[PDB]
Amino acid sequence: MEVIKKIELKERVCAKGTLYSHKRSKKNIYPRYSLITIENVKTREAAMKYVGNAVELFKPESTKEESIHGIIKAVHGRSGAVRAKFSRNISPVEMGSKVYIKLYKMNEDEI
Amino acid sequence: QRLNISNIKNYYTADDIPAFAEKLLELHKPAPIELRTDLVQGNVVVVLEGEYASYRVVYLSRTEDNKALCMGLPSINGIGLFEIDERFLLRTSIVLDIRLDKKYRAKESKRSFKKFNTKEKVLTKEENDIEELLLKEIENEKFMKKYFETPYEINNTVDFYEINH
Amino acid sequence: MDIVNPSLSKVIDIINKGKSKKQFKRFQSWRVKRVSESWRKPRGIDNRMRRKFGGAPDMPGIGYKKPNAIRFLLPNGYRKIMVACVKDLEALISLNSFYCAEIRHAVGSKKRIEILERAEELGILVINKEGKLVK
Amino acid sequence: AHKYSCDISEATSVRSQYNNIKIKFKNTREVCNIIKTMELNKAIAYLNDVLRFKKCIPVFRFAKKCGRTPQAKEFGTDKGKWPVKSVAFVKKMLEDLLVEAEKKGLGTSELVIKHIQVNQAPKIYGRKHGAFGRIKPYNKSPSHIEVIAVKREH
RNA sequence: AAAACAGUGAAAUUGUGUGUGGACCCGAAUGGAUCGGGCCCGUCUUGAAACACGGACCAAGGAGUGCACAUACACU
Repeated sequence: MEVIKKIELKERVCAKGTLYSHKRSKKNIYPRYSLITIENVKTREAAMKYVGNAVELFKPESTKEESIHGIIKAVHGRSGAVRAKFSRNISPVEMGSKVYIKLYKMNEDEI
Repeated sequence: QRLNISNIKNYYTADDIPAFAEKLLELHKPAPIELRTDLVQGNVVVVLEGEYASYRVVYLSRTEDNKALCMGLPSINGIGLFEIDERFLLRTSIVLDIRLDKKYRAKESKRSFKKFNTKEKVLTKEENDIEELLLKEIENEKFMKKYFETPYEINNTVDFYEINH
Repeated sequence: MDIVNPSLSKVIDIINKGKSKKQFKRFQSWRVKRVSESWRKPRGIDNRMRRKFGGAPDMPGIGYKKPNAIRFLLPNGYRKIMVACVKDLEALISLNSFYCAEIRHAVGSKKRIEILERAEELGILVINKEGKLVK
Repeated sequence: AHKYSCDISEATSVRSQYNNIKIKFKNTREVCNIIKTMELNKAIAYLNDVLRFKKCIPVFRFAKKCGRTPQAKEFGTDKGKWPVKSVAFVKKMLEDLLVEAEKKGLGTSELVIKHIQVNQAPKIYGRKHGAFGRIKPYNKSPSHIEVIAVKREH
């Protein structure tokens, strides 16, 4: 079963993170950008080393497309969180989900 | 002039449109990507993407812009000769002393794949040759044979950029 | 039909994917069936759309108008001209680089055959080519 | 001619329709609703029990303020009724289709009520006199009916 | 008072079948739970979501016009 293999392949090679919010103020949301936390990264200086890296959301139960790709654009706040952009806008139903950080840089056009 | 043209056609001088077309094309042209410097013949590298991810392999050459050429060891880990984008490789500080005679080419390892190749494995003279070169450098060395067999696993308890390779 | 203007062939998809799909429905046309969807400007003393409160819909205006070069262009990269005679195509003979023809609905079968034969020899694109004449 | 409200083959089916019937619209559709998809011999048996007050018609759409009854439990509800006048008409209509089936050369068994529908016919006007010198309406609401039964493939 | 063609046959409204939702609109999406913003219009009024008035629903009809007399502007 290909899904079980594709997971183990990704698990061995990537860092792990979770999606927790869109970019927002107290009143309005900006769904083009999403906010991520990475496992053991806990300062803004530590987080700067990931700016530019590729990210992937893998979803095996999906009928349309099994994974969405994206890129980390900027650091956010002072405790090591980041801001990222994806080829499609993330649904509110997909918040709380697991994200993979891929250890190589890509250009803003590739996504 | 006939009445259909004296009214409808009048909206635009369309003879100008070529000039617009050029400017638009320019703007949406892709940005350039840099060819890296850090890799030397016979560097061991770890594969990060596609069907062969997690295995150690040996880098041979630049090929076609960002494309690079690598060999596994069909005896030791079963991976043959292939091509990949040079960014999908993690560098490590081990360098073998191999030198090759000529240029060779192989199938690309695309990032998106549907199915695993569990069967149907054969070798060319050049695959044989290159293995029978690489193997000599490996046989004489203590645990190197086993090193190529275990997949790589990232440490889940510390930040990646703290580690050295 | 799958045809494209040769001068824009490598650009047409950028153009098409860039066009807006916004609609400007009349206010409260969703509430009562007697008000049609066609735009009319609200003129009430209290009206929330005229006063531009956040959460009300947007109103039409000049800011939304497309660039002068792209405007009026069909998805195949040509502009259109209406025709009803053989003697109409004769006008397009200088303009066939950017314009294409669309035969008017009321022209009948026997006449359409004569229009299409002329279009072939002059080298003019007709977009209703199949039309009623499929049988 | 009549355009029946759905498309089923002439072979392996039997049909009837009537117009402007003088049974009451809302009562008739509650009857038709419950015998849909039922086998024809079962339908005729059930309708005989309703005439004898041994079983009831359950109500779902035209049902406000209706009485509760132990016979309704057979269809998972509390509310039911006994509309004798509509039942006598539908029963006659179904019995005639068994004559047609037999005469046409299908079996008298394995026939299932695949389609049945009721429509409103135009009103017949009437009047009642009220107090303070007023006159008010007192109209009648008739109906139109279609049925198609088919042979089970089994 | 109503009532033309034994033409065409819209909307309100009803039944049956198939799909999608629990008042609905705008912005953004998922294989899938939804997220953010929005009080009912018209009108008099310092001030209306109002415990101010008119509005059950659909079609069709429905309100700055003509002449005379001086006048300022544009055009011949």
